[PDB]
Amino acid sequence: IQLLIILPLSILIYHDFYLRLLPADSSNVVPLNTFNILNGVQFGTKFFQSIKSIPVGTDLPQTIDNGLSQLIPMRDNMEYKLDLNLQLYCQSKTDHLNLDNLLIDVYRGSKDEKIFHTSRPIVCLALTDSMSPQEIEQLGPSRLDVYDEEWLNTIRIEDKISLESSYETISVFLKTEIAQRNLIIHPESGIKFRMNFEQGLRNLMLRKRFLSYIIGISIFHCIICVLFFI
Amino acid sequence: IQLLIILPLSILIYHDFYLRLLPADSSNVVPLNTFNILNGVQFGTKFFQSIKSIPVGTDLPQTIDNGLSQLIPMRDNMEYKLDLNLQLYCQSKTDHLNLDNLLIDVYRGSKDEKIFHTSRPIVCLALTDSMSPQEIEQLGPSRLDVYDEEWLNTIRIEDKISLESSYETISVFLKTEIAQRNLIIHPESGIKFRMNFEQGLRNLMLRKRFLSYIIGISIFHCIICVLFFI
Amino acid sequence: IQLLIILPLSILIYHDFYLRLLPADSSNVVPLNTFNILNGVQFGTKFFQSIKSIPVGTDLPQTIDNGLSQLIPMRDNMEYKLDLNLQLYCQSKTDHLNLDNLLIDVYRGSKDEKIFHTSRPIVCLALTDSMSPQEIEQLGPSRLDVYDEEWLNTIRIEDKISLESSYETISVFLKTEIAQRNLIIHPESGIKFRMNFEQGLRNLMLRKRFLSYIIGISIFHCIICVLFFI
Repeated sequence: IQLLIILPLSILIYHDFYLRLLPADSSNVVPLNTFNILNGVQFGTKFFQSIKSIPVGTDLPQTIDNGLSQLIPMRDNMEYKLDLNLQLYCQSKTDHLNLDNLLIDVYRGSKDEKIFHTSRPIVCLALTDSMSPQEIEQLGPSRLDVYDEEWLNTIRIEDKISLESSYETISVFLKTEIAQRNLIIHPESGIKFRMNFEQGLRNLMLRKRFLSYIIGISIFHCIICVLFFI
Repeated sequence: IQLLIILPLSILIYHDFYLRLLPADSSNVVPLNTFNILNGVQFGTKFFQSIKSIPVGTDLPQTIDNGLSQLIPMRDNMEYKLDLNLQLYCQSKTDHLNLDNLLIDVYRGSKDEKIFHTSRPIVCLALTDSMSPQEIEQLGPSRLDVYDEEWLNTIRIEDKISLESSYETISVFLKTEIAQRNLIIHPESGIKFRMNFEQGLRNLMLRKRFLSYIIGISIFHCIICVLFFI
Repeated sequence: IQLLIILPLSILIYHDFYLRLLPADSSNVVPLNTFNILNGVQFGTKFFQSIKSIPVGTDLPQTIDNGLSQLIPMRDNMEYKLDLNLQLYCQSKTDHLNLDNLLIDVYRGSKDEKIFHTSRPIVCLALTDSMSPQEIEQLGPSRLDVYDEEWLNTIRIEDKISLESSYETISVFLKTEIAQRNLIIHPESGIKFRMNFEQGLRNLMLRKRFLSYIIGISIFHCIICVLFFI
């Protein structure tokens, strides 16, 4: 097994190539905890946060995942793509309708213009719902693990929202169209701001960072093996 | 089996290296029993405790796990990272909503400034919940073992709260946003205060003490074997 | 099988060594039956017993396990560590909340100063709880065996309470913070008073008497075998 000592020399150079081609400041994950929350009844919940624009050569800071309201940093003359990663629990307070429709509306700063709308059917927990002991044995003994693997509504929206730093505010509206529910947003829910590169492949690599490392470390094995043949 | 008598000589030297590089006073676990408890209805429960600052060369004492209110000792000119280890049982008194959201708020001593906020979905015990005999056979015969492995809500927050000894008081707020519940905090719940070292690897070793010993005693086997080859 | 006749000569000498190094009067188990019981509603149940101090060379008596109120004998100028072994059944009289929190408070004789506080989550029997025939087959046919293996709340607190013989009275408070329950204390529940030796290893051997015999009789096998080699 001589492949174990040479694979670090491949992963290090691939990591250096990835950071050279995709800088670390090209993507920013902004959790919804860092937004401002406005709860209503005719619009659901509102996730609005102002945008701060910094000039070139200013070392774009990252968003601290501390749950505090922070301005979203974006490069001034740059166009960003938004990846909405939303995980939430729906809990029926009334009418116990087990399946509902979640309305997702994205606005930007003549008051606010809507730039994205979508619907996602979501399963909602009812008081009559019970958890069988078969699910405990298979889906992990922990009740929270069973709820996460069974009732957690995961909503991913990538490469569909375009935002410019010239706009001052961005708002996200979440509403259920059938009945009022208790929406528990998972703390890992957030919006990832990606720089939209014109090379095409870089945008795909940003969206698939985990898959990109696997493909890169599997495709450098031919470079590793070609020096063996010579 | 000649490896059994030489492994103590490796674990002893690795322990000496660990204590030389990470002193025993670099981390302090302060259980929530040693805080002051203030129970409300508009903020939940409050875990506040004053800070005592001692000068250099004063032999930082540890926190006695006796459940008595003790001041938190921190070095004067040192910045500490807080690891919140929180285990608790949620028990529904009313409305028997099986899943709730726990709000964790951390303050510090112009009255109090919030330095951390987060949410954690938690499972709550209801009166209709029953424990199947299948869970008794698999998750240990003891009822408390089944509750610990099934209903205990474990919340770990590491490397996200930064505290300075210049501040006098630190507060921790726990609240459920949906309904009022009976929160039974596990006696092992507490906050671990770690010194933030600038070397980077030392901070990682403090956070992963159990894993660090395993890696160290597995990586010294090459030093053990190299003297065999010579 | 010649090891069967020589192992008594090893266990006898190890027992003699244990009694020479740890005298028989170095530990005293005082069951809670021998305390005085005061039942309240704002403090739960109170386990208070006065201390008798005898001078040196007085042959410290043991506590008779007869359920009668007896003074606790401790050496005059000696510091004792308390090991609280508490087994109890919780039975819900009202509100049938299946899980509760037990508050343990230890005082000593300006009226009484608290020296230890802790909480232990305990499972409580409800009237709706039923015992499946599967548990009868596996956890012993006897109903009391199933309750002991399933519902008995075992609370062990060792090496956390320090008491001096200069104090006259020691009190133990047991209370459930959620609801009033019927606490049935197991007759074997009690407090073990250990002498705190400065050698460190003796304190560990007192706390692990059963494990200490096993380790000692397994470590004297090398002394047994070394005379075979010579």
